[PDB]
Amino acid sequence: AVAFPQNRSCPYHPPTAYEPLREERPLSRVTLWNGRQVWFVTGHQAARALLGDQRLSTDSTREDFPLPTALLGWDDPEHNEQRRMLIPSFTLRRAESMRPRIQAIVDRLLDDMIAAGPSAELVGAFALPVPSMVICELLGVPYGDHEFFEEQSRRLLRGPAAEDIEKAFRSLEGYFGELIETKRTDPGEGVIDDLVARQREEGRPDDDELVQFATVLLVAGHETTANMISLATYTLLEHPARLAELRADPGLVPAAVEELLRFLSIADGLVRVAREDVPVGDQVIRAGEGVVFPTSLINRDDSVYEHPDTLDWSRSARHHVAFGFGIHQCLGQNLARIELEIALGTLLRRLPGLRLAAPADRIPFKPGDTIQGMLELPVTW
Ligand code: HEM
Repeated sequence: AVAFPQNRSCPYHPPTAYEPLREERPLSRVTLWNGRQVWFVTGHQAARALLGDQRLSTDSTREDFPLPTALLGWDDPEHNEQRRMLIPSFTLRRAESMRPRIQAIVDRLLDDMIAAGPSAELVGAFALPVPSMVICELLGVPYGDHEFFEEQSRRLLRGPAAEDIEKAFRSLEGYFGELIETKRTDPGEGVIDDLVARQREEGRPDDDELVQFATVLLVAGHETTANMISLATYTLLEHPARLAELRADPGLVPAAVEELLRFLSIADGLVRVAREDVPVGDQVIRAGEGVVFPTSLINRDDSVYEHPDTLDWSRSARHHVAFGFGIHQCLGQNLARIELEIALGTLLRRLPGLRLAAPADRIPFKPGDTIQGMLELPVTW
């Protein structure tokens, strides 16, 4: 009987206690804090089929939803209508168009970090601000508000008190309300403009719903990307031969981003409840049963990935579930991939001497029940 969720022992490996469940495919079981048993999807093929099944729910308002302690929560057709409105802002072409803006953001934060001193706390100096500044550009927040937006987005993650997190949420919701007005009578480019055009053309996203979309995109897009920058950098520094390959051939960085997404799987333990019976081979997930998708184990299914517990830039990470799959699959994945390519590739290019400025086991990382990644990352160069 294995308790879920558990803390990682090593920032870049799945929790040690899950290792015996990896052989039990496609479905195993884990126990939540209150003794409730839930299904634990260990099979890659099964995880992909299940994450496409409308009989699983993300609606945390259901009495039967598993407590391990808007888009998400929404079942279709509401959910489908929300996604339809946002998908066009998140195409591959729209991500590729953002490259020069992302490069400028990354370059400015590295210039400032290098100027300030010979060492840095990389999470606060780089990993945290890159994605909130990209989301700033994505939403079309005007230049003069960039500092305000970065400051409030940081407060929403770093707090420290629950009061700071709440005041930041209210400040951003209030700001998004004002900006929708500003952009109606002074249209620019970005997701808010895209959704203002949709509202005039279709009446579809009302102002309250547009504000919720902006808040969701920031929350979905900020910490995940920041933790991938921080944990990827720590993982690379702890694998000198793998890091050396990327320094030698910058052309490897896009494939390395996929392999790091697979190997790190920071959005770990996706949760669903079955609304109706769902069969998986000769097993049946009954209506009301919890279903947990341990991203990190699914991405290490050795039926799909040879030597799955090793970092390998040459062994295909294609079809990984780091961005989820099916109904709720990450809307930002095209944008996230380019942010990571530019952030990690530019860091590696500019700072070839980059190294940890503390022993690896004194560097704090997130506990098991949240998005995985580094809290701090002291580096020198
Ligand atoms: C490396 C960075 C990221 C990772 C690892 C990641 C991972 C994920 C995962 C696993 C989900 C599905 C959750 C589930 O099925 O329960 C998801 C959903 C989502 N992501 Fe991402 N994400 C990243 C970056 C972004 C960015 C940059 C944005 C927006 C700018 C974004 C917006 C979203 C949205 C809006 C959803 C919900 C889609 C829906 O519910 O229909 N994410 N993300």
